[PDB]
Amino acid sequence: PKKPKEPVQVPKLLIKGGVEVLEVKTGVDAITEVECFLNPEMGDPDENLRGFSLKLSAENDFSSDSPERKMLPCYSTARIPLPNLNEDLTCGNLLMWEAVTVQTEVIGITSMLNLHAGSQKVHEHGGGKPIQGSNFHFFAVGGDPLEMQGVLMNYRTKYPDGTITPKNPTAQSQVMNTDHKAYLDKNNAYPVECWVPDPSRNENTRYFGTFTGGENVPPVLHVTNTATTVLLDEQGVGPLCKADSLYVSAADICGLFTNSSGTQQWRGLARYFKIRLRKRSVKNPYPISFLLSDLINRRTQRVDGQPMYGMESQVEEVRVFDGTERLPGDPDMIRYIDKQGQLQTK
Amino acid sequence: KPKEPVQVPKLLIKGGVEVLEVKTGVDAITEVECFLNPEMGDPDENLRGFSLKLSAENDFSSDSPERKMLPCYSTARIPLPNLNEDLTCGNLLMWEAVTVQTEVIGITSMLNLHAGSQKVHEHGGGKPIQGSNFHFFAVGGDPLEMQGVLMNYRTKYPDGTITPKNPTAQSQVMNTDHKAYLDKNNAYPVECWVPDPSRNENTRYFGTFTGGENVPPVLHVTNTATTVLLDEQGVGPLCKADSLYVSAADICGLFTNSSGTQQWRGLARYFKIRLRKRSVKNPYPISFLLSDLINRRTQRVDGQPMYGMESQVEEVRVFDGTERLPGDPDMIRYIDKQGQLQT
Amino acid sequence: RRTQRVDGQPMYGMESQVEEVRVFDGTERLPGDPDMIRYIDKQGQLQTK
Amino acid sequence: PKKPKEPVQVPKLLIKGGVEVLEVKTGVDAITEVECFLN
Ligand SMILES: [Ca+2]
Ligand SMILES: [Ca+2]
Repeated sequence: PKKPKEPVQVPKLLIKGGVEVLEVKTGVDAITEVECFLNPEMGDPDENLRGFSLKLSAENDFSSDSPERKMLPCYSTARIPLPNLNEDLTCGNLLMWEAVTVQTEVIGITSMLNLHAGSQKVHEHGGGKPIQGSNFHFFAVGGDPLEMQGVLMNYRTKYPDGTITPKNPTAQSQVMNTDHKAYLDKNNAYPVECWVPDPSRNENTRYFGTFTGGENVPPVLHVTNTATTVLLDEQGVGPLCKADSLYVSAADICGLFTNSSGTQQWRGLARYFKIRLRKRSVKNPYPISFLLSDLINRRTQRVDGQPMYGMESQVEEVRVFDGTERLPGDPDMIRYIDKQGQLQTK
Repeated sequence: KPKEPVQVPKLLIKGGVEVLEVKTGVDAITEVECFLNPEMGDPDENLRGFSLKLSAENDFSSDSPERKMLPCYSTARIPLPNLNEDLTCGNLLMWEAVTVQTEVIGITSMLNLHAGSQKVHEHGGGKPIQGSNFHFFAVGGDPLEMQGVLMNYRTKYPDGTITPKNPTAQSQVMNTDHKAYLDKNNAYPVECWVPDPSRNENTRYFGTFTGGENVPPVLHVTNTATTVLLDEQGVGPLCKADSLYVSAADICGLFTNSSGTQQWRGLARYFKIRLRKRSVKNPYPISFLLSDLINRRTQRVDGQPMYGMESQVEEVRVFDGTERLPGDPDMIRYIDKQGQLQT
Repeated sequence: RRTQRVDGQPMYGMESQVEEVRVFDGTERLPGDPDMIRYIDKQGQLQTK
Repeated sequence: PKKPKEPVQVPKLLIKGGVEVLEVKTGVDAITEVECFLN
């Protein structure tokens, strides 16, 4: 009979599955879609109370402030190992993965409608006080770890041992201080109150975040599977995965949970991620003399000689002779190249 | 001299749900209009759309809510016909939800301040409905696959509600072992189930949450809004089964009684879905009908596990083509999976 | 051998947090099954006992 | 099989550093990016 119209050519799914699926030898124009999540690291004050913090210390002195480790929300971070694009390119070309498109979402937003759960009674015969207060929703997707900046308040706070902090803070550390650069290289260590992502150094990641701080503000959360964030820059490239690794970071403080006794503690939710990848032809920016210099420096013996480089060097004169010239009248002449051209002092 | 009238797509038949079973042309557009009543708990027969009054300070150890208090998801299924007549092997011809146009019915009912609301101050009127609210809808060709995230995993739920099974402290956050579909009305409470951000490949769910102790419900009401259900490939939710699935959950705020006992308020939600006929590759050919026939006539074997977490298949080498002989039989694929990086 | 070693959340192994990986290669006529399920009976359901 | 394309032409980075790059003489069609802060 009458045949239907030909269906539109969609991309062909090869294999769906878990993380073991990435190993498939595909072609050049393959695209993968990694779907994952991150759990919030809110402090977890005992084994029964995951996702909350410990209760807040109310009024510490500004000089003798010493918080504890269980009441500090920290950043979440993770590395997704990607397989190598083992190819046979010419003239110093490669292939790397490119984070083209992220599609994120907070998992568990309607759980905040639980009002019969030890929350503070809202009025005389009311229900429970819902979760509200200062909230912070952050996510960062890139091919390198999240390079961040240590900016805090009250540099005289005595942090505990588990949390990694800005090293030797001064009064300058209560505003921008260039000495407090660090990476995000550890889950559940870097607290949110000390570490903002570095606006000067995240050349390979794409970090997005918003903050709203009040005594009682509404946590407004949208949930949708059609929103889509493009991770491309002005040149049309995304986060390139230098080492075959995809770095995913997040921080989702949703508000303060007020207990029945009137004692507040934080609340965090998970964060879905969906990164769309592809294979980018790049060039090798580095010469072959970086491969061979690393091979030699781990097979040749380390010699503790006399210093032949530095401020106490023992090499006195080096002269480079290339090409022929007419005989100059000054043998004790001095010759070099200043900025671009050959110069000749005396 | 005036011109001819413009070409408008010709209406054929208007009516109820029985218009669906009419066999039409292949280039036919169907606009189904329906609604969903809120399953807010309904504490007795004379009070619909409310919930029961809220319990206040049940601690985490001993927390047992009641059945009529928890607002649950609304869902329904719209029976669509089957469209092929002969085999026509290769391509098939399914429905496709192109455009939803939704709306909450009854938003000006919240102007009723002479009802059982609490007196707002010394001689004022009633206190309006405000507080935590959540407006949600989903349109797809599958039931709304959803993820179980709650707080207070030691909550003892009633028997009427279906909840995430065997919760741990990991269930107070994202736990992968709480997958379920939305195939039952008034049993999946909203405080336990968010729609699954990974597994809904055939629905289009839309939702806004707005917490807070007293925030205004802001509800627009318009018949010129239009939501496009197409993905980045240009296809809407295909109806695999001969059915269209419609889900919603409308919480509009807390109704404060004269005694002070707060209780929820929900409203209905309009749906206007455009359906066209799209030609797809047949997911159920003769070979599927063959293999499903021999499936049902084969003896069930309860043997040792060969799939899942406790699986006993160790290694599968799938290999098809030919290859020049490698210099590495166990060729490494990840340069560094576990991490032999610096510092 | 020069990248910073992060110690993050388990994105590999038994306790992995990657939920799903799709891999696409070429073009295909539009399937009528958007969750392209392969096993006609993976669990063993709808077999005769 | 199928070979991947050539890489995309991006603007060539020349020199990266602190304040001392704001002394270097550059070309006519040179595009600098000054990154700074104010306390
Ligand atoms: Ca920079
Ligand atoms: Ca998915």
